[PDB]
Amino acid sequence: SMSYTWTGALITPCVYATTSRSASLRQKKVTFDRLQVLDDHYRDVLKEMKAKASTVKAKLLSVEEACKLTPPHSARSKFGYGAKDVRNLSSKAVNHIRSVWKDLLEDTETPIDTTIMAKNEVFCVQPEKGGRKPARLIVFPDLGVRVCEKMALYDVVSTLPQAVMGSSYGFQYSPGQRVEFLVNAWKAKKCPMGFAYDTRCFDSTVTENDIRVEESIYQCCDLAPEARQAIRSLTERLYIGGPLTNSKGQNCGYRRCRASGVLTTSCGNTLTCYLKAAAACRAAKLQDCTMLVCGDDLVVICESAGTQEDEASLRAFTEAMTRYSAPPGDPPKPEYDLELITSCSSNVSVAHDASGKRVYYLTRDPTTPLARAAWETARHTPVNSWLGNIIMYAPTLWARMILMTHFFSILLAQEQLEKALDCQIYGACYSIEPLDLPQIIQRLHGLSAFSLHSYSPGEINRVASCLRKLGVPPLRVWRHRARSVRARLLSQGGRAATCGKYLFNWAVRTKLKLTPIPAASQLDLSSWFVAGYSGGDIYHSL
Ligand SMILES: O=C(O)/C=C/c1ccc(NC(=O)C2(NC(=O)c3ccc4c(C5CCCCC5)c5n(c4c3)CC(=O)Nc3ccccc3-5)CCCC2)cc1
Ligand SMILES: O=C(O)c1cccc(OCc2ccc(Cl)cc2)c1N1Cc2ccccc2C1=O
Repeated sequence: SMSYTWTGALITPCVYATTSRSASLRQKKVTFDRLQVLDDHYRDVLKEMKAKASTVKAKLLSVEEACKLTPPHSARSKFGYGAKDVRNLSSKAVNHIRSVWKDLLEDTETPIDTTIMAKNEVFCVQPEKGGRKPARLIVFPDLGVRVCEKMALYDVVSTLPQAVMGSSYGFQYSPGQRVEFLVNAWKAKKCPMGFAYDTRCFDSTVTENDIRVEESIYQCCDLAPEARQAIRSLTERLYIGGPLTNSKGQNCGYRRCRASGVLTTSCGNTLTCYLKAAAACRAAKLQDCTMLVCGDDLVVICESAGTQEDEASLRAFTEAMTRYSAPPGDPPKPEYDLELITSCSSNVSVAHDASGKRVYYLTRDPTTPLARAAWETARHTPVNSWLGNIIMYAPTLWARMILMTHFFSILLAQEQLEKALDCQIYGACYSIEPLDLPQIIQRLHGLSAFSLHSYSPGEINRVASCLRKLGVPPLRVWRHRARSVRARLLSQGGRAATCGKYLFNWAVRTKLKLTPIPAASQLDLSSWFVAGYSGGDIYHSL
């Protein structure tokens, strides 16, 4: 069937920001019929996955627990209440949620309505490698339905992926754990070869059968009867497909593929990508595979069979993925250096700690992080990508020297060091106080994140070239600015002094011997690197 059907009604509104004006261009790309052919490899992997899902015991969340996971600025319900009413457990909000839950238990077939919208994302004007990328489309059900999804499936999507995929489940890893996983996988092979596999419009390639197969995996959990019925009804009425309504309440058409804004998007995508890829690995006869899956993002590390054999095994892997309805965007290329693999937009790099000991860390091209941070300094945004980049890329040269320096100077000037800010980590929203950044960084990357040096010539040149292209002052200016930011922070004592001492130790003439932060141990990061929730409408306050 057609991934989408369009009435022609417009997807109306809610260096450059992506808008609803480019929606037509995205719609054309994501609209196609799917041809899927399953085989024995696919069926074998599925049974193996279900056998692992069978160990999971999932709990039904109470209305109250589901309400607390709702972001304060989550889209308002069309039934007369908003995210604040949900969080406060208001009568109107709660009564409506209960009527939605009751309807899921009673009605097993009627499709549930969804809103289609163009996402507003910031990208950098690259007139060299073509032009502007069209807006991604977000498809999501009403607030009432989203709270019900949490009651039925929050525990499932949070526990089942790890139980099924084990060490292959990418969302269980902090940045420090992810780099360690990739390094260990690479070092475990006699002659390693790795590749990233990019699926063209993954959500659109997800068939109705894939969504049912995905439910068959959920159904292996020990579940409460109402949770079991809610999952059965949500699959049939929402996950497999449904009608699309624009922001003006006009009918846009229909969807028979993955909705990007449902609780199960990340879990469903990860399970589907893993299933198809593990089966394709067997079809291609790739030897001693290690996979790392994050939604539609896949990395494979295996034993090289020779350069021509590897090129042949990758074409075979691609042919199998195509049969499973997961054709590629760019065709995959074998890599023989771990650093040359880009996965989840990141690459492994090496640096040294204070004692000259080798330290692996993940980095990326800083153009998009810098452009987005420039947009965020210019104007207010719901999520602060600068903060998530400081958190995730804390050991990088660019995040330490530019992002930490710039934003700490703004926070000092505005006296907003104590003001909690929202940021996204693996699709979940976190309200974070910037004064807590040293404790966060020590926990995710280790104490050495504050003492890294001997950055590679390639990394230094990529950062330096980027600054020049974007009209950002050179590294020497940042060192000078960080010294002043640091001095002001030190003079304040408490957490502010800790930010100064730890975050800006790279800036000083004579580096201080840094000791572990005592408050870092008592920091509750239990919900941080457990699962992915892209489009899942999840919130946590640290
Ligand atoms: O010795 C040498 O050879 C050169 C010396 C030199 C060169 C330029 C300066 N610039 C400045 O002082 C000013 N801008 C900045 O001091 C500045 C700071 C951050 C900037 C950022 C981002 C960096 C990441 C955090 C958010 C802010 C961007 N741009 C920045 C400029 C340049 C800019 O204007 N916009 C963009 C656009 C896209 C991406 C980045 C930028 C402030 C007043 C006058 C302009 C200072 C010294
Ligand atoms: O962007 C996403 O939603 C996303 C999706 C899949 C896998 C990811 O991380 C996988 C990874 C883990 C650690 C590192 Cl150092 C890089 C990549 C994602 N990341 C990347 C990111 C960078 C900065 C702020 C937040 C996020 C975030 O959530």
